[PDB]
Amino acid sequence: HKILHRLLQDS
Amino acid sequence: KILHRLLQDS
Amino acid sequence: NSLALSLTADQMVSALLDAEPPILYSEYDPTRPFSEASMMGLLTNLADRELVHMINWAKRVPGFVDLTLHDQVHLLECAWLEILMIGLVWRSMEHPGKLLFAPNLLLDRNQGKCVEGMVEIFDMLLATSSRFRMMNLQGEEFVCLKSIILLNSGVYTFEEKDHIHRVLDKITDTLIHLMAKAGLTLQQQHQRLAQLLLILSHIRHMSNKGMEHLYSMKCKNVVPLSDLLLEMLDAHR
Amino acid sequence: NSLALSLTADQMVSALLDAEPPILYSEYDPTRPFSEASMMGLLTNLADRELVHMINWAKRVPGFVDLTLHDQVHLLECAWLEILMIGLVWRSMEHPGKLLFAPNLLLDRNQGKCVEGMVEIFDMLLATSSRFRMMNLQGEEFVCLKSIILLNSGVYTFTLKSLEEKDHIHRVLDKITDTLIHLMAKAGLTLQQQHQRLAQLLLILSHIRHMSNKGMEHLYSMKCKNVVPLSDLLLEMLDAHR
Repeated sequence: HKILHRLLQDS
Repeated sequence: KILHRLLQDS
Repeated sequence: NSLALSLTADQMVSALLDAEPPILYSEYDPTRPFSEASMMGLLTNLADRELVHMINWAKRVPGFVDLTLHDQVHLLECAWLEILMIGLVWRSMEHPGKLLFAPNLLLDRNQGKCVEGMVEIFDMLLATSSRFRMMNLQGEEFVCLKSIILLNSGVYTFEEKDHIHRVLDKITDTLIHLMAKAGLTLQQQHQRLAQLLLILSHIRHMSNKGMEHLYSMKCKNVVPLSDLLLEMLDAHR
Repeated sequence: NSLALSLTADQMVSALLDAEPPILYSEYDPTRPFSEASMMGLLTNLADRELVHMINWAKRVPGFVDLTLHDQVHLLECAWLEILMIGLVWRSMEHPGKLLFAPNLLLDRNQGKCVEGMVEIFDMLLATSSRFRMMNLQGEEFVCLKSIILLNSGVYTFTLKSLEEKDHIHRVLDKITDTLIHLMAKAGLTLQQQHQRLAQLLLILSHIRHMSNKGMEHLYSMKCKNVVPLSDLLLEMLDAHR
């Protein structure tokens, strides 16, 4: 689980 | 310095 | 397949200009005489908030959405410090001898001595700003160079590879279009293109030397690093 | 006053081609499946002997002699590993999945895992070689790129008089850029194709800078590990990057 994964899918 | 030397050799 | 290749040069420039992240402010404390822990705290806090805007700026780069999620992660992991540095260098153009981390945080090389090992990175950053100022770098050129960094810096650490290179060729066509727009001759166009792209090699160098310094900052444990910064830092092992 | 500024593009190519250093052999013995500390000894010995030829090759690069002695030292101290790597990558173009360190030393990525952290630098060199292969990089373009690395890699790491010699370096750089464009126009490429290929080649140099940076850090660990005999010249080059 990467924080970078979550930020790229949000807006 | 070895690099200084080889650059200086003539 | 991808809409980025169908954009014209002016439409490429406009999409990159409109995608520009905002200039953030440092924490308000006037604070001005600095220590190692206080200066590293201000920069770390600033870099963590700039990363959030950079990630959303990356999705606005034409062609970046077309990559897979893992490809987007890899490109940002390798380029994030380069993108921070070239933005800082661009902000510091109108302030010779100074680095404009924020409108309320303008530093010189004397203040870089507070942090152990940063004065070397400072001199390289100031030298890049003088180089941009000597070349009279334009903002349309800057957003092209920054997107090139995002797509190129990780393309060789991976069908899908041809996509990035075709988008890179698009930005090259955009850079030349900007130079032919300003009245440069044919010889001056490819010469200036070469000069701008060679500076990217030094920005890569500054990023690598910067990663080493930030890694020793984690091992010093002087300032607590955010989990996002730790994940971007651990990506370089 | 400089000859580098009076040379033509074709004259620039022949001058760089005539200056090409030779391809050196290693002391690799296929009968002895030696260990990782020995393979680095072969690469350290090979790189040390290549440095001597590179130093004399640099004198033959147009404009390099017009620089001061200490600037020549600075340029080589920062570019030497980049020049070794792009030469290694160029020799390996016709050997997919393998790195030709020497005509008798051809290694794949499986044998690079023997040294710790070596596998990552191997893959980047392989990817650079396959990148040159798909681009069909030409020898006339290689010698230009290699000479660009020598002049550019240390030009920003250099009081009022020293910046005049910095301007002379950018003049030669622009001349080598004219040479690359002349070659691509000679090969039947449109103006759009020339600018693209020129950009593609110069973007490789940032990856070569990345490989050298990671390479320097690996070499520093070997000195402190005290496992592979490092020559006095390589130890002096390594101390230049701290």
